[PDB]
Amino acid sequence: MNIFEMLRIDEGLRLKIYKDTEGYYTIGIGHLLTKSPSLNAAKSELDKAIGRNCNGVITKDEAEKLFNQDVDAAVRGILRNAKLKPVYDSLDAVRRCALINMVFQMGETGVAGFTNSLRMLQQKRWAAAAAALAKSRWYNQTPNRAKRVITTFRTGTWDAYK
Ligand SMILES: [Cl-]
Ligand SMILES: [Cl-]
Ligand SMILES: [Cl-]
Repeated sequence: MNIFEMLRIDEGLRLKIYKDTEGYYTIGIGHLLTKSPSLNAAKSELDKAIGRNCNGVITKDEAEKLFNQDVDAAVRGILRNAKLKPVYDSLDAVRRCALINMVFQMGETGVAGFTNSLRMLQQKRWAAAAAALAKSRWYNQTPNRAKRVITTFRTGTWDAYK
């Protein structure tokens, strides 16, 4: 199991525009297009990203290209982040995937605000970290996903995805 497989399970693959779980226009494997309510903006956002006139529909290969860039963007953001780096450096390989998962989903800034959870993870207080993470809007909005990520952090294994 790896990060890509891990995220493909959590996000799915959709080749046509879509509203995410919060109104948002998205496509591919969790590629946020826009927070604006304009299909039009999303539609335009899609074209600028693919580089072509997509008319709100993309191909697998295209969705995969976008996914490759997003994961890279996620890892590099963590590594540039004064808040996230130390946490990341301190973790084993599995749990690191979990951190990447979260950043992909909510942005650097979003994850950076899980102060307490972050401190706990750095201290290797797994169980405590899992409880803090659970008390979030994230958990209540996308509970099943959230739980897969939290178990991953708690256990250090890929069980939740097996
Ligand atoms: Cl927290
Ligand atoms: Cl809460
Ligand atoms: Cl979910």
